[PDB]
This record gives sequence, structure tokens and C-alpha cells, in this order.
Amino acid sequence: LSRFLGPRYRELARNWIPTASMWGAVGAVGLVWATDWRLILDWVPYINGKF
Amino acid sequence: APTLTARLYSLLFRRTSTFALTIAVGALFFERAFDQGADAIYEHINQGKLWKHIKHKYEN
Amino acid sequence: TATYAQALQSVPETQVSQLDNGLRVASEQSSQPTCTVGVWIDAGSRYENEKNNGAGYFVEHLAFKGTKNRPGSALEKEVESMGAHLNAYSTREHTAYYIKALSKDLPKAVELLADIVQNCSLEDSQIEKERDVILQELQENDSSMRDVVFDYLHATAFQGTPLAQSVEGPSENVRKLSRADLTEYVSQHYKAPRMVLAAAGGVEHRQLLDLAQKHFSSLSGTYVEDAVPAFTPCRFTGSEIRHRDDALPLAHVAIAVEGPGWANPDNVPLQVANAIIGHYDSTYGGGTHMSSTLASVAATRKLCQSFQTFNICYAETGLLGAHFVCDNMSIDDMMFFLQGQWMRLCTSATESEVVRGKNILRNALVSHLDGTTPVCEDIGRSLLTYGRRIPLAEWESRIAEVDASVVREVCSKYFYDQCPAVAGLGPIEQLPDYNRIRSGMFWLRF
Amino acid sequence: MTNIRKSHPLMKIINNAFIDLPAPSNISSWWNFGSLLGICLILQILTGLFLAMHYTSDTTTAFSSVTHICRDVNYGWVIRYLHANGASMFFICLFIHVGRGLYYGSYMFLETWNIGVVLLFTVMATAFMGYVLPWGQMSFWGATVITNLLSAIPYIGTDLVEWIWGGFSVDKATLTRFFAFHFILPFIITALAAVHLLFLHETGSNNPTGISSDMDKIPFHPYYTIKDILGALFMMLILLILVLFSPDLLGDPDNYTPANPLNTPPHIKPEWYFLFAYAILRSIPNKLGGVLALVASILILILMPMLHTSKQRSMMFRPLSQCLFWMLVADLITLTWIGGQPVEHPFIIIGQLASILYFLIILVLMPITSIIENNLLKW
Amino acid sequence: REFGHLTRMRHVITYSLSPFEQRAFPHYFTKGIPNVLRRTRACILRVAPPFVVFYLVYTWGTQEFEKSKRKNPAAYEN
Amino acid sequence: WLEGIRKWYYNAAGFNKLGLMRDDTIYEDDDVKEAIRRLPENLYNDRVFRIKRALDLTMRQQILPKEQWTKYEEDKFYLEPYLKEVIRERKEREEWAKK
Ligand code: HEM
Ligand code: HEM
Repeated sequence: LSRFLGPRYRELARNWIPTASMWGAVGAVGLVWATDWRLILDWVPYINGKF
Repeated sequence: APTLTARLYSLLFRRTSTFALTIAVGALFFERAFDQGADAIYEHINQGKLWKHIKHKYEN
Repeated sequence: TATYAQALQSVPETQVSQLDNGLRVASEQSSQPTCTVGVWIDAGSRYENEKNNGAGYFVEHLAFKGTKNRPGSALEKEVESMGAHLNAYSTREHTAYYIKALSKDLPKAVELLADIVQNCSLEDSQIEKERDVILQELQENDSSMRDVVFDYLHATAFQGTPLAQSVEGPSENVRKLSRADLTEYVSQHYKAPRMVLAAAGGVEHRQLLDLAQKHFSSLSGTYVEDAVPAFTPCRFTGSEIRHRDDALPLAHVAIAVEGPGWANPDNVPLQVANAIIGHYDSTYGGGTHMSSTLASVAATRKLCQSFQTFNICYAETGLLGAHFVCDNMSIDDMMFFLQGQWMRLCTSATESEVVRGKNILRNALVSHLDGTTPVCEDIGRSLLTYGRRIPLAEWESRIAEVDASVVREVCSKYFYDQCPAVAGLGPIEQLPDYNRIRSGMFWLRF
Repeated sequence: MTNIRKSHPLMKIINNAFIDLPAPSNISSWWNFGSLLGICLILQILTGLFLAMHYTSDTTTAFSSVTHICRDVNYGWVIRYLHANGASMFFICLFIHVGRGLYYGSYMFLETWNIGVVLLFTVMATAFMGYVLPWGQMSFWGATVITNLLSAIPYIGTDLVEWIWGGFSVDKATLTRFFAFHFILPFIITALAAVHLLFLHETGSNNPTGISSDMDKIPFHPYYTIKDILGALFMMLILLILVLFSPDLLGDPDNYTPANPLNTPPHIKPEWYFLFAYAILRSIPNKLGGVLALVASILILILMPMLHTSKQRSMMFRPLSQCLFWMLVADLITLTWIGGQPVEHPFIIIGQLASILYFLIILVLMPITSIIENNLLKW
Repeated sequence: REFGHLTRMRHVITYSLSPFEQRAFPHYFTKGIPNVLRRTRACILRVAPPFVVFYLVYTWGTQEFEKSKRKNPAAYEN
Repeated sequence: WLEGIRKWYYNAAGFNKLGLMRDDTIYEDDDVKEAIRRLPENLYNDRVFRIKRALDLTMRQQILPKEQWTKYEEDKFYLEPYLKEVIRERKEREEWAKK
């Protein structure tokens, strides 16, 4: 662990953080859509036309 | 003067993450739109027969 | 206790003056007793059409073979008698003739250069002799694998463009060339506005300018019948050319992407990025411990005999990539690692490697510009390309501006999701198909 | 010419896998339990296929089908009890196998160990679903409680539970689903076993000493083949003793009364193999905590390689670690006993203490003791 | 990991007699029994004590549970 | 005091009984493998023979005669300097990687 607690690793982390956030957004949308989770979709415009 | 397609590439298609997010959102909206449109088409083709088209007569 | 900044400030400054005909006379003065004076001409294969391609190489071959004022032996005798070394180099974009000589021999050197540039005999018997020599030299150049793979890279990358043509030219053109074509080439491309007289070392700029006014003044920039050659931007075509010759011992592969022009500011960050990628040969002592990840892995697994990264820049386009020689069964692995390094620089470059690349670039810049010959070459090429000799202080400032963010930006612009141009020679069966190579140019994670 | 065993592709694979595989000479009888697991899996697959030739999965006919197998089918009782007791033998050998891996530090083969944990989960699921198939009182109610455990999961919860149930409660849909899954899972186990063997062959086999045995390797065909056959004969001895002499020793008698959804059996307990996890679950009062504890009981094997702080792979030369390991084994025996016994005053505290001690031994005590051992050996 | 190139070993000489010219069970009892006793002596110090604790807990647990089921006379007294 | 309990552990651990030495029983991770390949040939051959003899003894479930057991004082940590150097070099490489 102490090996990765270094400034260069922090730099790499900052570099990949937006990508990780985007992948998280992809995962969230995927989950909501696949399950048709109504709790989230209710707010989504013109997807609320269903249910 | 970038075209529409070049704009789409440089905005969403360049990095796979934004590509996947676009695919997911498009998937959701396309699912909704296609479902609505195809259902409309099928209903129109079968207009006058479907129970939803005639339930009002027997309901209430 | 001079510092690097102070040393850059103390560098002698190039003084550029222009003769009325358009010849630009440039000089950097040093205390050295030896000087290198040369004429750089903005003529090359990129300015040649199909039928006259290779005429520049022919003219270069026979330029030292005699003048109207002094016959063929006379020029060589004068040059050797004063102890000078006369040499010429022809590239796709530039042609140069430079004389290494003592400072006291500057006037005679300038006379000889003017005679070579202007009053070239182009005698027919010498033309036939040089024709035979050039055909033999083409046959010899077939052996040099690196030159062949780079010529293939230019052919496939800039197909349908004049840049694709080789400097030497096809053998058919060589045998079909005539005295009229060589004379026409000299008349069309050797013009005073397109020439630069550069000197380095113990040269006084006033004396050099006066000698230029004495000798080069007659040369004119007027084009006969107003037939003015017009520069043409060259299209970069992503393509793959594979000369599969399994008999060859090792496989040479050169892969490149379109790069900036000479004057584009993005050259400096790209040079820093290439320095980060680095260069490796089997004879390097550093081996596994070398900082370059590609070099370290290549040394550990003996993937490649040699690999180097090149940044070839032309006026409006350039070839940015690397050339690696490897075994038949290690090509795919080396390509994978090279593309991985490219994508790593594009996506997740770090400050430390950027500092290393900047330092390497600074050392290369300062070390290369050492001696009268490289300094004069830099002066001439900088005047022809940049229109100005960029001082080392300006180079240092531009390097210092480079940061990890800059490197990531420029590498993403030039290297990421861009169709590459690949040339392979030898046992290149394991070289991945172009679809796989293009797929490697982007990361599904990013 | 070439040797057909080496040259032919399928024969090449079989040869490298079993015939001329380099194996350490010193591996003891504990290493035979892997081949015993393989034999148990094959025997279970054949036995269950022959049972399925006479088993109908409808709730109306399931118990009657098992009675038909036991009585009318020629030698059907032999097959049915071979299956029932082979499940127990499978779990005995699995527990001994994982114990060998823990004791001799075989978990350092990371991918093999993880595939083994996956296999353990699959085998446990297979057995749990299979026990429902006779559709006895105990089968129905154990299924009810074990599936109702899933309701503790927040949010999805009841939705997931009813999806597995196929309805509001355990019923015909659940029985048929469990039959189909119980059929298909052993084949996935057979494929994961091939993956497991591949990963192990990448690194060879560990020895009881825990020191690399490349210097001393012997061909598997001339030695461990006859050793594994002897182990299989001993396993058949024990299993056939169970099947013939004491056919209903490891089974609860209340599985012979047809399942009645309106009446709870006098005691609801899982089979003996699940009893330790049942006790661990019962120890924690909160439902979600109990489910998470039950999952962690098995998943700690995943964390076992990371918790290895000793400089010696095997415990053969780690006496204090040996003492801790046997304490853990006794703790597992205690957890089994508690799970068998009802939830009353004496057993509740014993179960809580046993669960805490199990987790403590695996997580804290063993690494600290290993560090102390390293300090003792002047490391 | 083929048999040829597993590891590097030097100057080790091994003599092995055939199965047919040697007895299958040399001193199975004369030497086996003392060896087993030696193995048991070393192992029993470590394996046994943890299980001994379980027997105590099993006995105590069974006794305590039976005691709890037995009636408390004081409850029905008075 | 401490040497008493350390000597106890040395006897408690059986690697002396098999004729092994402490460094023979270390787990062969990458650092240990590099240390082994850095051993002088005499030390290496001694190591491999010791381990082979120990494996043979464990195969037949026998132990070396009492007089031939390794002594706690006579045990020599042959691999310790090489392994320490390997660990130090790895630490330096990690440190350079950190920043
Ligand atoms: C159906 C289930 C399984 C089968 C068929 C199976 C089969 C085998 C076989 C044949 C071996 C060869 C060595 C030996 O037999 O001792 C082996 C080794 C091994 N297995 Fe599995 N096993 C199973 C379950 C597991 C589980 C549940 C684990 C861990 C939780 C596991 C981890 C290992 C390990 C660590 C080894 C290394 C043995 C050594 O170091 O020599 N296996 N297994
Ligand atoms: C390979 C690992 C397997 C295990 C651990 C396993 C375990 C079990 C168990 C515990 C039972 C309940 C026995 C009882 O209480 O009566 C059972 C029943 C059954 N198993 Fe399996 N089984 C396995 C493989 C198979 C396979 C491959 C089939 C294929 C059809 C199968 C078919 C059956 C059937 C039909 C029953 C119901 C008949 C009966 O309960 O006697 N089993 N199994």
C-alpha cells in the first residue's frame, strides 16, 4: 500500500478520475435502464411517458 | 467549419467513456421512442379489433 | 559560475542580411579558427514531378564534377589544396552544399560555392558517368534496410503526393534523364530567394556579406517566362505497405502518424513525448534499468535489436512515429508495447517523465548545435524552414512551458484514434493486420 | 515416428494432465482428497442421472417418485442412498481439502484458490437445491428458511426472494426450478474443475514441507495413480458402509413425512454440512447481519492469501500456527454442534463465542502469531 | 513445466532398487510401530488440546441445557 | 532470556529435524528467487541437496538421526545478505516509481 501512496500515483489517479466518473455514469444509466427503475425514470422527461 | 458528424466525434465519440454513456442514453430514449412508434403502428394496422380499442363499449 | 540561462544568453547571435537578389546571408561568429560556409537551397524531391524526379540527386552528384571557370579536377584540387572538406546532402525538402575550411580561407571557399551553385557545367560525358554511378548506388541503397523502410513509409503515407517520391528517384528516370532536364531543374529551383548562405565559426558577417555581394549577386530570382513553381500541400494517407521477404534476417517496421509542420508550435511537446518514449538498441548498456518502459521491456525480453522514435517534419506535414527492428516472432509484442506507450502518454502522462523528456530535449538541442558544421546546418535549415534561426533561449522557454497537461493534449491530438501509416520489411508475417494496428491506437478503457 | 501419447492432441492433454505430470514425491494422503473430490463428483453425476430417470419434479408426484425409486426400481435404493451419502462424502472431502490448503499454505496459488472458492459455493448451492428435491417436510421448511434469509437484503429483498421462489412462497415452481438447477450445476462444477486443474498445473503442486520440489519430482502415472486408486477404494469403503450398514445415519428422519405447508416440523435444521454456517447465521440477531456473516464465513477464504504474513508457506514448521489451526478446526466442530442444537440459553452464548473466535482466529490471531514466529526465527 | 527443464541440480547421486527385487513391506511392524509412536508423540501435543476443549464445552453445554429444562422447585414453592 | 524462547522455537520447528536450515524453508517469492539465483554455486548446491534430502525424509515419514540435526548456533543464514540486497533494490525501484 505504501508503495502506491506517492505523488506520481496521485497524478495518475487525477488523470483517470474523470474517466472513472464517466464509467460510473455509464453504469448508473445502464442499471436504471435495464431494470427500468421507476424511482429514477419518474423524473426523466419523456421516459416518464411509460409506467 | 466542422460538420455535424465531426462535431459528434469530437464531443462524444473520441473517448470510449463518453461513447458508452451516449450509447446508454440513446438506448433508453430509443427504447421509449421505438416502443411508442411500433405500438402506434400495430394499433393503427389492427384498429377496431384490439380490446383496448373496444373496451370502452363494454366497460362502465 | 555561469548558469544554463546565462549560458544561453551568452550564445553568439545569428545575424541575417539579405542581398538585393534575395540571397540571405547569415552568420554566427565564434573564436574558432575553422569555419563552415554552405549554401542551403530550398529544392528537393518534393518540388519534382514524376518525369524529372531524381534530377536533384543527379545535379548533386555532378555539382562537384566541374565548373565552366575551373574544370572537374580543378575544383577538387583547390578544395583539397586549401585543406577544405566539401560535402553535399540532398533531402526531400532541402539541398545543401557546404565547405569545411579554415577561417583564413573563407574568400576562396565562397568563390567555390558560388561557382558550384551558379556556373555548373553539367557536361554530358560526366552525365553518363554519374548515371552509371547513381544506378549502382540505387542497387547499393537497396541493401540499407532502414533507408528502404523509411522510403516505404513516405510512399505509403504521402501516396499521390510529391513527398512520396524518393530523393534518388526511380531507376527509369535516372537512365532517361538528360542534360536539358538537369539544366531546367537548376534554372527552376536554384533561385536567389530560395537560397541561404550560412557560415559558422571564425567568420565576420560583414566580410561574408561582402564576399556574397562579390560572387552570388549575379544569381537571380526571376523565373523564365514567369514559370513559377508553386508549393503544394501533401495529403497524409493512413496505409500499410508490407514487403514480405522471409529471407531477410530481421524485420524492419516503421509506423507513423501525421505530424505538425516545421513552424507549428506543437513540435516541442511532441519532441518531449518522443524523448519520453525514448530509443533503444541492443548495444545500449542501460538495459532493463533504462527509464523508457518500451526500452526496458525490450531489453528484458530481447524483443528488438533496435527501436528509435522519429519526428520528421516538412513544411506542412510530418511523419511522427517510431522505427523498430525485431525478430520475426517478436513484432506483435513490440507493436503492442509501442502503442501502449503512445496511449499512456496520450491519456495518463505524469510530471516526472515530462521533466525527463524536457531535460533530454534540452541536452539534444545543445549537444547537436556543436561545431561549425552542425551550427551552419542549423542556421541554413532554420532560415529555410522557420524563416529565422530560433535562438537556444527561445527553445529553452518553449521547452519549459511544456507540462504533463500539454504533453497529454498534444499526444491526444496527434496520436489518439488516428489512422497510422505502417511500412514493413523482411519476415513481417507476425506484424498485426492494419485493423488490429488501428484498434491499438485507442483504449477502450479511456 | 513419435510417441502417440505425446503427439496426439487429446492424448497430449491427458498425458500432461495426469500421466507424466511432474508431481512432488512427498505429498501425503491429504493430497488424495482432490482426486477423491473428482471421484465423488463423477459418482454423484452418474447416480443423479440414474435417479432422474425415475424422478418427477411435480409436487404431487415428487415424494411418491422417491418412494418409487426406493421400493419398485431394481436396486433403486442403492442408487438413492449412494447419492444421499455421496453428498456428505463430497462435503467431508471438500472440508478436508480446504483444510489442507489452509494448513500447508496452498492458497498462495491465487487463481486456483479463488476458483476453488467458487467451486465450493457452487457445490453448496447444488446440495441445498438437491435436498429440496425429495420434497419432505424437512426439505420444504429448510428451503423456506434458507430462501427467506435472502429477504434481509435491503431494497431488492422481497423481489429477489419471490423471483427465486417463483411465487409468494416455496411451491411447485420452486421445486421444478431447483430440479433444473440441480441438474445443470454439476456440469458447471465439472468445467470449473478443469479450470482449477489448469491453474494448478501452471504452478505445480505444493508439498507438505512448503518448499519448492522441482529438484525432487516423480512421474504421476507410476505412483500417485495407484495411490489415488487406494484412496478411492478407502473412500468407497466408508461411503458403502454409510450406504449399506447405516443408510439413514446422516439424514434427519423428518424428511420421510411428506411436506405439509401448514405444519412446521419439530426442529428445522439444514444438513450437517451447512450447520456451521447456520450456527454463524443464528449467532447474529439482526437478519442482514446474519446473512452477511454467513457469506463472510466462506468469503474469508478469499482473504486468506492476503492475511499470510509468515515467511514459511506451510505450517509444518510453525507450531504456534498449528495450534491456532487446530483451534479453528475445533471451533468449526463446535459451530456444527451448535447448529444442530436448538436456540436456547446454553447454546446461544456458545454459538456467539464460537463465531467470534472463528473470525478472530482467521483474521487477527493467525497473522499476529505468524509475525511473532518470524520474530522468533530471527527474521 | 516439462520434466526436462524443471530446475538445475548438480552432483546428486541416487540409487534405486527395482520393485521386484525388494520386499513390498520391509519391517512394516518392526520399524513402522516405533515411527508411528514418534509421530503421534510430536503431533498429539498440538492437535489434541483444541479438541479436548470442545469435549469440555460439549459436556458442559449438554449438562447446562438439561439443567435448564429441569423444574425449579422455588417457582412452584409458595 | 529471549535466546531461550528462540531456541525453543528452533527446536519446536522441525526444519532442524529434517537437516534443513532456516533459509532453506523460506517461501520462494520473486525476491527469494532472485536471491537464490544470486547464490554462489557451492551454497546453491548445498541448498538443493539439503532440500532434496528433506523431501525424501518427509516422503517416507522419517526424521534424521538426532546427532545429524542442525544446531541452533551452527545454523548459518546464507541467503540473508542476498535477500536483503534484493529487497533493498526493489525498495529503491519502488521509491523511484513513487515520485
Ligand atoms: C469439486 C471441487 C474440487 C475439485 C474437483 C478439486 C480438485 C483438485 C485436484 C484434483 C487437485 C490436485 C491436488 C490434490 O488433489 O490435492 C486440487 C488441488 C488444489 N485445490 Fe482443488 N478441488 C476442488 C475444490 C477446491 C476448493 C473448495 C478449494 C479451496 C477452497 C480448492 C483449492 C485447491 C488448492 C489450493 C489446491 C492445491 C493443492 C496442492 O497445493 O497440492 N479446491 N484440487
Ligand atoms: C455432483 C454433485 C451433486 C450433489 C452434491 C448432489 C446432491 C444431492 C442431494 C443432497 C440430494 C438429496 C438426496 C436426498 O435427500 O434424498 C440430491 C438429490 C437428487 N439429485 Fe443430486 N447431487 C449432485 C449431482 C446430481 C446430478 C448431476 C444429477 C442429475 C440428474 C442429480 C440428480 C438428483 C436427483 C434427481 C435427486 C432427487 C432424487 C433423490 O433425492 O433421491 N444430482 N442430490
